[PDB]
Amino acid sequence: IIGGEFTTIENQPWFAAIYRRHRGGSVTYVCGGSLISPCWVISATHCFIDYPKKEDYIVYLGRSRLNSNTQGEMKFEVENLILHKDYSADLAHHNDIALLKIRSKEGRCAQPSRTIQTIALPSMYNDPQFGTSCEITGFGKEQSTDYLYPEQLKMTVVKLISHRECQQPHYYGSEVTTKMLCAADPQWKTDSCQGDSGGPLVCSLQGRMTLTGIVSWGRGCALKDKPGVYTRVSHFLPWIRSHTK
Amino acid sequence: CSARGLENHRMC
Repeated sequence: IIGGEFTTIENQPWFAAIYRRHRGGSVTYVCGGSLISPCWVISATHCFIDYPKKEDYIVYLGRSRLNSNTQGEMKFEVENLILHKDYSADLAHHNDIALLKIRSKEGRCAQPSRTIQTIALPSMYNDPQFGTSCEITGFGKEQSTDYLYPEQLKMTVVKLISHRECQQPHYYGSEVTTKMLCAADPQWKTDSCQGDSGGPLVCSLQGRMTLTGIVSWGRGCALKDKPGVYTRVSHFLPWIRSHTK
Repeated sequence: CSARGLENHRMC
């Protein structure tokens, strides 16, 4: 997250921190995700496509810090790693959506707590009007030039951009589809960045906090005329329902 | 490779 503010997991208790174990024991951070039901985390396919083996991955819930434990956190193995079969990429990733069925060593799913809660899915094709302010959350870079990720969770606010504005040649042209949502700061001063992928774009829709988007792609970060691009969750409900059933 | 889309990739 470029700009924005530090936070803790209490302010985004559906946030899932996803890590990969390397040949040799090393564990590195992969991406964010969102808890949509006790046993199911939703994320982005691009996060996993090069390493599709479920056994590689560790998922935490209730975690506010990148490389230290948060009191009350839960740790999970990935029982099933489901990638979208129509995924494609040339930068602008299509169908960038993934599901992780989580299961602890004791064979259990998420248990809701002050730090662990689910986020509601939107109604189909029901998104906020463009210009609406939404929030994004993640452990990604604080500056495009940084080498390190922040140790503390961050969040910021971005505004939704019309498909018409985003499809302009001087924005993204035809790289952006109707199954994607653009969002940016009016001054281009805050944005998602590398490491924020897979995490939640949450909007308040009819008084309900709703998982409107999943961090997907962008050209650089916090750059003029280059919004963040998010998978439009409201266009994937049958896919989600079928694969979680 | 230094931004969103190529996280956890073998090229990067």
